[PDB]
Amino acid sequence: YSGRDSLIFLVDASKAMFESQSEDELTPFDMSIQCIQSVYISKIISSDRDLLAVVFYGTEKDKNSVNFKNIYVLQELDNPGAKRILELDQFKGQQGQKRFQDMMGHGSDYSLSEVLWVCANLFSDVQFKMSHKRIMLFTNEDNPHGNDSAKASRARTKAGDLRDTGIFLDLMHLKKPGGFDISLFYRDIISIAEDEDLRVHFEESSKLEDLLRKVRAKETRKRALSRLKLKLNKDIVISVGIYNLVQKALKPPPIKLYRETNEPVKTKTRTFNTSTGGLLLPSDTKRSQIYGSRQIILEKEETEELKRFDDPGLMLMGFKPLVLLKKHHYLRPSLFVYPEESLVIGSSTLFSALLIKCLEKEVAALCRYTPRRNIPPYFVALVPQEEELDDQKIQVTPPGFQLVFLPFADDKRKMPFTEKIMATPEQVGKMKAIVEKLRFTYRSDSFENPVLQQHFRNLEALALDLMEPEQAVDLTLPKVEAMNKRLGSLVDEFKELVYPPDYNP
Amino acid sequence: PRDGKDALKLLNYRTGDFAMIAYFVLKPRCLQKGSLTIQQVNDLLDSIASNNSAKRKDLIKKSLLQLITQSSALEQKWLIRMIIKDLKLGVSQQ
Amino acid sequence: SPPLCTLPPGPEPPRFVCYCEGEGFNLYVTDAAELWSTCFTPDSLAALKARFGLDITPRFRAACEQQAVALTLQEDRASLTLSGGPSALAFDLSKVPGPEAAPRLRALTLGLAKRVWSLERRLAAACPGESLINPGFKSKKPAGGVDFD
Repeated sequence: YSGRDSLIFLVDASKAMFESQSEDELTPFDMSIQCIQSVYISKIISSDRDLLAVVFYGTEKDKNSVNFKNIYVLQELDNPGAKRILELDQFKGQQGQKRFQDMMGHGSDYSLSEVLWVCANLFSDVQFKMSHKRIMLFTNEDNPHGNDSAKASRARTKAGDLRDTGIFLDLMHLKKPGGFDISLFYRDIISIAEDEDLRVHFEESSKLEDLLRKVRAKETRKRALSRLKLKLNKDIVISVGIYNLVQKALKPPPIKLYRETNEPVKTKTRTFNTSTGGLLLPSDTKRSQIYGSRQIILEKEETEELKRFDDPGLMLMGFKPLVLLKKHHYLRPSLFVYPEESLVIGSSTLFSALLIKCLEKEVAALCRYTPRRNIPPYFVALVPQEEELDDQKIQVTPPGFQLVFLPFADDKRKMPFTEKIMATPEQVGKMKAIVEKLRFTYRSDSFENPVLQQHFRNLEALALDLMEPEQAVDLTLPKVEAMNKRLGSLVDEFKELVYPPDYNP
Repeated sequence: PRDGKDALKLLNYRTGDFAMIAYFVLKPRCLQKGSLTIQQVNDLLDSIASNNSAKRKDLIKKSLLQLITQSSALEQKWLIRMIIKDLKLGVSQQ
Repeated sequence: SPPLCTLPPGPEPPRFVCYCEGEGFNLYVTDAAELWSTCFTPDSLAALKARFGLDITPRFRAACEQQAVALTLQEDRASLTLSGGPSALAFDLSKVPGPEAAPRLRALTLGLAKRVWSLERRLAAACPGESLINPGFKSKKPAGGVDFD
């Protein structure tokens, strides 16, 4: 996946879209606006490098690069921002609905071929490389050109041309009084038609709920941290890329702005002699270390040379049984090693053979790791990983090697001496009962970082000028109420068995 | 589409004239009734010629796009023939 | 179309049937109960070809179509005379063991039935879970926290 993502929102502006069947139900136009705003927010948080556009068709006024009638391009393909979100929200309310009607109009003839043509023109106007070209059609009508067949053929031809070009189109059908029949006219326009999505739809599209589900997490495309070299011998060599399947999430770095005008300010640093008052360079400086009364002076190049043992890469040392790899011997997050094949040919077969043989023998490959030049070597273990996929053939664990850092002697610390005190069988049984009561299934993505979520919510409130920032419920709390209600009298019995009455913990 | 049948047909016209191929290509795409008068067509052609003299292809492209989007397949074919300066109506200039 | 012949082929019902296969090719002659095979070998086949100045398959097929095959049986030995070429060729066969031959009769019967059927037929006609917002990224379920069983 190389390039950017392009999304164009097509919101129909017919009379039927501006009417609500039942009370306490937002009109389809407002629902589309909210969905667009949610998508904009999700794109801003996850990846702001993508391009989003908003185009309205069926309006009285027209604004297009070709001067097509009855089409308005509210926002051209550009990176999302708070200004576009506010502009969309301006039409959110009923007063916003009136403003949209006054400044845009509604209830005019339109051609699907025309909107597809303007969308294609917008796509062709992007100078950046687009990995995905997508269009979303928000419309509750299923038979727009029911009074004319030539327009239907023109729309079919335009949709076919867009499909051939590589444009991927979706129809976000909304609620209709009578019902939505995709099989009537839109079946031949959607890029992919599902067999299930054939019956008449009397409710909202399921995609709308997914779109409205805001996601707050940065999405990073696949990228190799380093294309290192694995050397089984001074002559045998292969190339392997290193990836970080797990990486700590940090909030975006702050930026300095000028209070008076709120503009970026450049930060610079300089070094000069207090006597000569002239600029100095790193090559005109020495590093000093004072131990007691003695002073030791070394050049910067010498200090860099201090931590130089071997060239960057991985050097094989041997194979060790997996039983000898302690679970508690953890120092840094593990990495993933996968064959590259873009540098040396024939490495993939060797990697596969090594993986299968290590899995059969249950042996991890011990190696010396030097991620970069002038970096002290470390001892790492590569444990083979078996490609694991859950139901419906979705991968959950890729095949390769898991690189785990083995702590050195210095990294280990000695604990204070303690006297063992065995627990009686009754107390162990009570604890077993408590644990069984508090049983729960764990998954890798069952918790959210409260700090990052709160920061994102605060930034959203600041940018959109919202009244207050919606408090983010944190799942990291132990919800003591439910645990107490579930345990019952087990805690009291355990305290009586273990804790003496005159303890007061 | 550059690899689509229409693109190859337009490009591979055996350098059955190009006007007929363009008309066939534009028939399913163009409208049924244009809205350009003779004066507007002449003005657009004059603008195209002047821009070509001035070496400005952006205006030429804009004018061609306007002509394409505001005319019918028959009008497109006749405009192409006029631009090429080859009509062959069956009656001589005399 | 593996060549084959029957003796007698006239109005009288045939008694023996001769054929060839797998050109360790050996001429197989059977009475439907007992079998006789040449048991040719590459060295023996080469020696026979050199002696007779040599493929026999075209000549065998020509004789079978023209019914120019002569049979002789004596105890466990069988003698075949083939005519049609410049000089008739003589071959000898010994009674192959029954246990080794039973698969041969079974295969011959199956092939004969298949050929009958085929010739009669011939003569008759004469990505769920993908994130919509972020393409290429799998959809991720909202964090459910701790859900006690």
